[PDB]
Amino acid sequence: MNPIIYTTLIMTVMSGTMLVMISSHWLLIWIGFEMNLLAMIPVLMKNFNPRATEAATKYFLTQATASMMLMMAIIINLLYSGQWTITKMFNPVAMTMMTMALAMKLGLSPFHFWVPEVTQGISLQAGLLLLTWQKLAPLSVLCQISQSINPNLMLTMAMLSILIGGWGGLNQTQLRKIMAYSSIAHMGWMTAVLPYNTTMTILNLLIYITMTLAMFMLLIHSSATTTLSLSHTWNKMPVITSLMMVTLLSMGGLPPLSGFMPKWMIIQEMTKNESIIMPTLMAMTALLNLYFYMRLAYSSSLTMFPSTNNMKMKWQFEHTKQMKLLPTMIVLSTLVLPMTPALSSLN
Amino acid sequence: PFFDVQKRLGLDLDRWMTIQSAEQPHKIPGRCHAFEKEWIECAHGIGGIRAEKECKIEFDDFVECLLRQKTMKRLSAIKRQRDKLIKEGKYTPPPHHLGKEDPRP
Amino acid sequence: TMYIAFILSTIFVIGFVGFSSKPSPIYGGLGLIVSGGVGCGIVLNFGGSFLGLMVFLIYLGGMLVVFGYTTAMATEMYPEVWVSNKTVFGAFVSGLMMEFCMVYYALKEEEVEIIFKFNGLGDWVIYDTGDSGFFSEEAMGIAALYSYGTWLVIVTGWSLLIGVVVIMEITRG
Amino acid sequence: PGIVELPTLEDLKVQEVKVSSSVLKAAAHHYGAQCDKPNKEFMLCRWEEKDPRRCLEEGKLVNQCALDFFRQIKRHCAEPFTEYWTCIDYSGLQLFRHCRKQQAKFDECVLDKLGWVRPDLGELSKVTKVKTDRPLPENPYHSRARPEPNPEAEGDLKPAKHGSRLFFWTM
Amino acid sequence: AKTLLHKYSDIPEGTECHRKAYASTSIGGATGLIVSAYSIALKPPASFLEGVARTGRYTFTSAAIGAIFGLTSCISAQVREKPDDPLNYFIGGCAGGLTLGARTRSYGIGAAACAYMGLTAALVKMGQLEGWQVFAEPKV
Amino acid sequence: TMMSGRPGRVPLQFLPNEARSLPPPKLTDPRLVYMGFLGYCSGLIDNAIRRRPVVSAGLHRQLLYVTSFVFFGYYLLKRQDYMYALRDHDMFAYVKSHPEDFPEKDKKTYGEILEEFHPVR
Amino acid sequence: MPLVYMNIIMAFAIALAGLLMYRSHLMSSLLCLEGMMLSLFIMSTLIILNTHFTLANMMPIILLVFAACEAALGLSLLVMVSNTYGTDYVQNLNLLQC
Amino acid sequence: MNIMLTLLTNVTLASLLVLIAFWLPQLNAYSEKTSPYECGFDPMGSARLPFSMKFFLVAITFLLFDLEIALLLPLPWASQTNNLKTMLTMALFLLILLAASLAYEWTQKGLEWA
Repeated sequence: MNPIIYTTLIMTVMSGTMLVMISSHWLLIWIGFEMNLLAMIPVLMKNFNPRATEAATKYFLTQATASMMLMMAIIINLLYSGQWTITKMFNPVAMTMMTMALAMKLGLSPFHFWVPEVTQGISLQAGLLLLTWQKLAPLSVLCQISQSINPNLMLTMAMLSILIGGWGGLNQTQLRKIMAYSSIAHMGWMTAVLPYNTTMTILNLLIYITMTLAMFMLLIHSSATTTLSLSHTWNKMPVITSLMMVTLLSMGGLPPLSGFMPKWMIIQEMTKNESIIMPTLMAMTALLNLYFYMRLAYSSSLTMFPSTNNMKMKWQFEHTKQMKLLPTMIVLSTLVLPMTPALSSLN
Repeated sequence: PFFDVQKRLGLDLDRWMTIQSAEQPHKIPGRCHAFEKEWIECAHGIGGIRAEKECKIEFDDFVECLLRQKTMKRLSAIKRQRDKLIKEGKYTPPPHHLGKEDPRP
Repeated sequence: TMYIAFILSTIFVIGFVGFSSKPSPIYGGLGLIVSGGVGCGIVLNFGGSFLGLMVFLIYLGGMLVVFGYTTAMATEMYPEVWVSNKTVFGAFVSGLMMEFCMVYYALKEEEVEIIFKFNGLGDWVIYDTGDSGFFSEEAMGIAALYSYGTWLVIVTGWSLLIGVVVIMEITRG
Repeated sequence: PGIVELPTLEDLKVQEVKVSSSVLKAAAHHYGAQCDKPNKEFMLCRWEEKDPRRCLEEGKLVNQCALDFFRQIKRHCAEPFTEYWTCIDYSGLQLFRHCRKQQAKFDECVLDKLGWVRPDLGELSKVTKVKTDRPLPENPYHSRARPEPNPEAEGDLKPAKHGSRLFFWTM
Repeated sequence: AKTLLHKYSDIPEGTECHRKAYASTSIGGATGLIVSAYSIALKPPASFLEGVARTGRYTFTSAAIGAIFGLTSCISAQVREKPDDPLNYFIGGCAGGLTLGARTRSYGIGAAACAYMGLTAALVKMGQLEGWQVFAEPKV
Repeated sequence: TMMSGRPGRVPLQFLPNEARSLPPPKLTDPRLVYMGFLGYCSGLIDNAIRRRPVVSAGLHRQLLYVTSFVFFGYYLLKRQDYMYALRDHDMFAYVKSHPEDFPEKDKKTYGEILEEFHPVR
Repeated sequence: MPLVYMNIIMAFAIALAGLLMYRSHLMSSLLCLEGMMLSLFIMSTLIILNTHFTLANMMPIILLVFAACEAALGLSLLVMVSNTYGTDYVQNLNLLQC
Repeated sequence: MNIMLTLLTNVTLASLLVLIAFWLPQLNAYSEKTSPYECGFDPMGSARLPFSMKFFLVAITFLLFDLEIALLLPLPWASQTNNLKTMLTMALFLLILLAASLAYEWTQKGLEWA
């Protein structure tokens, strides 16, 4: 792919997301979603492999179904209200259909099945975009219609997402699949507080985006896609695997790391609304995510695995590609807990 | 995150097609222009929470204009009763309703 | 003839069942052809001459390229029809039975609520008594795309160009 | 709700203008100039009352003046007008450009016998002032009372009492 | 959904044990049908008869669990004359877990299911008595 | 969404003009110092990743890290203080305008109130 | 609502069910996608025409444009699968699991 | 309803011609006559085997070109607006984008076959 063409496709994805987050008309939100899908498919297939084609096809099918359901919901809302503005949806059936469509776009379980497959099929560069940038538009739409969202359906989807993400992450040895299941769990965490307080959803989204950017950029800097391949990184570059262990501990939600901020604030907001069983269950189920993160930390840094002889040649050379945002993303994802009262700026 | 750049920069990208009461080419009014105008002017600035319960009569009139569900129900009841009366011969449709009188211009 | 739209909509559902049962894509093509033509008929009956002719024209052209591919990619030594596989025939029969049951329930029982509330009266009732004058209101509203909908034109054009680019990038290996 | 008030069959009875569309189109240009005053009042009524039942009396005066318009034609320009609208009636589009020869005959007689002058191009489409005496409707939409707006802001800002009161944060 | 929930809850504790057991059986059967449908979708049976057998097994297991839970809870409420004690629901849940173990033919599964189910049923009874909200309406 | 729909809120404005009535955060603020510390840690990690002397290499780069972090932290803290002041102001105004919902309670001293004594035996 | 609305919504539902229930070919799934798009077009068009929402008469055309854009996307993905596997069978998409 | 009458008459006439064609002549059919025609010899493979399209990209782009033609159809009515400047700029914008897409496909060797 020509670099100019790749830049145009990336800018088209970003422009689709900005159209979704900027318009006041439902038709333009659907248009932005369509542009996002159109410009995302070739970005998924930048490196041509049968696995890449399979991932692109599955993603296209899922997003197409979700967009069709979303447009049907929009049309029904127009029929029962004569309105196109992004506001309190005036039909419960349309609200349910739109919720299902947006959950399918986000990958909330039981619409989670495509995420581990599409994430594994595509490269790390495309996986980062899929797991970070592709969550902005549906979350923004959900935040704009949080008033009309049926709390029961959203809470059930969030709890199922957390449970399924934790369970799926335990049986995975491919790093991309582990990241996909962690993303599913974190999306459930974000959508748990949508009916209660959207600013907490925004905070969780920002923290998750920083953590996933750090993790994916570390994986790219190590060129590792499996636990065994990542294990060798302790020999060539111990700093990368140590930072990866710290970021995994942060993702587990362990204080004083930044990953404690979203869970803590979410539990606070959900207890303010007299919901005590759901946040407790979510906190207890986060232990599975913490488990597979810890297992990875063992295989990567906490314990040293056997390397190969050819790493001696690799010792001499230094990395050429330089990701300028990696140190900032690592710092913001590990040492920002003393800065929670900054929550107000998101209001 | 509804980044309302339209209200900030003053641009009008899609607010011209959000409602049928907005300006339309050749001033072609919407079928429910009056009802939507009343509903919008009633519920302007008071917030969505208040608008749902306070300006509810206007919204109900707007919905009835849009879908005519209750009007169709009344017409169906009238038709059913007329058919039942005709079956029993208790009613005779007038000539102007039987296509016997010339309709006024 | 007071229920022409209802008959056309039933044929629409029949065609949707026809190409939803998944026969050979060739036969799904004519299923979609019938559905599109009947939908054009419905839109014409509701006053949307340009819109109905537009769906008719576009889908007619689109299904042609699908047919080209059906003979290039989805070509089975023995292409299957609605009476070739018990799965396809079962899906077709189930769709027809569902449509017939809902039609019967809607007709004999005036007010029907399956998911929404449907009224059994003819579609002619909802029509308006207004006069458009020397206008084709649908045509004027559609032509307002270049005057009012400049943003829509820009976004659609950009999406079409990016679509061409995406097609070329995808089909390059 | 309430009972829709409807005018009785008697009070909406007028002497109808029993002419054809072709006949109306032939005399339309002169009709607009001569019957301008009552037609414009009725249009203003309909576009201010927004209720057909509040302008029936003005609608009756439209037909009365329309009938009086044709009565003068029958008395001074009967035959030339009949030639004019018969030509127009033939064409399916009821075009004006296929009967200019007959139009000149009708205009010439009308200019002499009755003194009417056909309005020029772009004169029947101008927006006019109508001087009426019926009061301007106060609530044409029959709108309810607008709900009271929420209380609007307050004076100057002061810092939060003890900063962000978020758990253990003292600032 | 809520129709069956109110067909079961509206029946007072320790009264009409047959109808309470029937309502619990209906709830269990609905849950088992949902589980069977999901299992068929995700793990396709080889034959239609195999799918019918799988659906029947799952539905019968779930319905038996629900019926046993309802009967045990109502009988405990009747005999002990304590309608508002979570121990009744604990006994019902343990009985349901024992029936689950019997259907799966495993003592360990039976014991674990008895324990967890009894705890969950006691928690449900406590939430009903106190007013705990699993899905709390947004109030802030 | 609370503060999103406040009347008079200008979209995509980081600091409203009414925020200037509040005292700016001091340049010796502990939060600002922590922002500078985060910038310094970012610089150290940048040195560590690129395999250069962590505490000495690229003083200009670490200085830029610290300056950018302090700058953005100062503006962020100013916005946070403004938002908390807005919250307190709105709460006080709502309490003042709704006396019935927040009534003063009878002040009974402990000598009057009867709180049950639970012995520890 | 009028019965035509019911019929069109039912057609959309049937097309959605068809798309969700694959059998062998990926072409038929794209057919169900196009059918859903057509049903949505008809629904929106009837709604706009009935309510005389003049300025919204351009919405179905935009919907159709993005519909055939998605169709072209699907067709290109279909050719790539056929080039990579020889058939458009949906079972060949099996490398990516879980 | 007149268009429906015309369609019905045309379809009935065509089907009547088919009926007369299939029931007037004397029919004598046997296996060899109804066999597929392959210029006198027996065909090797089935005619329902895959037939590769060397112009697939051309068809997929003809999809979007038909879309653009659908977008351009309302132009005769669009010239009746008072905002002729904006209307003309938008129409020329759509045409320029169509030309640009055609040029991109042409230069990147998309219109070529195989």
